Order: sequence, then C-alpha cells, then structure tokens
Amino acid sequence: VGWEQLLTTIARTINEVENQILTR
Amino acid sequence: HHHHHMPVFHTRTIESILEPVAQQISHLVIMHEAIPDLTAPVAAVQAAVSNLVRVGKETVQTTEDQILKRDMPPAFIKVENACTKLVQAAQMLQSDPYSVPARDYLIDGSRGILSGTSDLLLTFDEAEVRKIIRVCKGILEYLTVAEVVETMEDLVTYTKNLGPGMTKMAKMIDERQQELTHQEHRVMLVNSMNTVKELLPVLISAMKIFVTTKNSKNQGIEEALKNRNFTVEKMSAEINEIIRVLQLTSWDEDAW
Repeated sequence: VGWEQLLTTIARTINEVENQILTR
Repeated sequence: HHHHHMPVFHTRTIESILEPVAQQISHLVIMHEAIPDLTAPVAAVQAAVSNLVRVGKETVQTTEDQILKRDMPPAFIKVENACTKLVQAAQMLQSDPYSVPARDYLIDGSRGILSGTSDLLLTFDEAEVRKIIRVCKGILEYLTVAEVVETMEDLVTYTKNLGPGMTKMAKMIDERQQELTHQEHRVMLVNSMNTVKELLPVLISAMKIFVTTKNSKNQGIEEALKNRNFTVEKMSAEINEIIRVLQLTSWDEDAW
C-alpha cells in the first residue's frame, strides 16, 4: 500500500458515497 | 507513539464501502519507509469532495427531513476540512519530499476523511432507522385501539389490520438485524420481536373473551378487561425495547 494508491481509493470511495446519496 | 483504532462499522453496507480505505490507512500508518509528487492524486480527491459537497448541499436544502437536515452538515464539514490538509501536504511535498509535517497532514487528512464519511453514512442510516421506528410507533398506537373494540365485527377488522401490520414490522426488523455488525444488538432485536409475535395471538384471544363477555348478560367484565390490558402492556413494553435498541451505537465505531 502506498500514498498514490490510498489517494486513488479515497477519491473512488467519495464518488461511491455521492452515488449512494443520488440514488437514495 | 500515539495509539490508533480503525472502526467496526455500524452496518455491513457501510463496512463494505469504507473497509478498503480503513485498511489502507492502517497499512500506511504501520509501515516502515521520501514521498512522490502527490499534487494530481490529491487534486482528484479535492474534485471528488467538491462534487460530494455540492450534492450534500442540494440534499440539505431540499429535504423535508428536518433531522437529516441538521445532522448532515457537520459530517461534510469534517470531510472538507480533512481534504484541506491533504492539499496542504501536497504543496509541502513539492519543495520537501521528506517533510515530516507533510506526512502528518496526509495521515490526519486521510483519517479525517474516513471519519467524516463514516459520520455522513451514519446520518443517512439514522434516517432509515427512523422509518422503521415510525412503523413500530404505528403498531404501538394501534395497540391503544384494542380497548375500543367491543363487537365481534370490529374484532375481525382489528385482527385483519394488526396482523399484517405486525408482519411488516417483523420483516423490517429481521432485515435490519441482518445488517448490524454488533451481535449483542441483533440478539436483543430478535428476542424482542419473537416475544411480540408470540403475544399477538394471546391479545386476540383476550379481546375475543372481552367482546364475548361484554355482549353477554350478568357477567362481570372486569377480569376480561384486566387480561386484555395486561397483554397490550407487555406488547408495548417489547416494542419500546425494539425502538430503544434500533438506535444503539458502539464506541468501537469511532476512527482515531
């Protein structure tokens, strides 16, 4: 695990949460 | 030297969304290692956060859920604030890839984003639980109607209404306990629901006796009334316990 990968993960996770909101 | 703790998320759904981030943060915290140029990846996080904030504001400004409306902002605020730390870190790392304070921001910012996103998901989770509670409260309210049933015709109507109502409530509780991670709370929910379901036929039986007794001559209705009332009281106690348990959280759900 490295910083570049963790940051990519965070960005994707945030997009996931936004999508949850948009579908609710 | 500071000790840390990754969360035991409230539900399986939240766990599946956030577990990867938590695990990756833990890995980096524990690791033994200079950090590359993070300007671009941080900018991608910044853009994601900005989109999320935009949607969050739209929701806060349009929701009729006065409670959701009030609990949401603090979570988005925590996420945004944490994002600013990542931005500052990337700026510092451009001039000094070995910056210790920069690494500190990366970690604090990453953890703050995890904690804020978890808080956000929990606010939406609470709104879902409020829907279950509303159904539970509708059953409590309908249980108060039992005392007004004094004819066999009305008893038929009552049973045909309370029956399906309980079925719906039970289904919501079964589905909810399956989502919870904390075993102690699941057990309490299942035990209370079972107790409630068992009391249902006892209640109908007591109401039938009351109706029969009332519509007869010279019989005393005091005993039938007492027995009916006793059952309603026990059922209401159980439903209130379900309502209480549905709202419980745990210390281990915090990230730090």
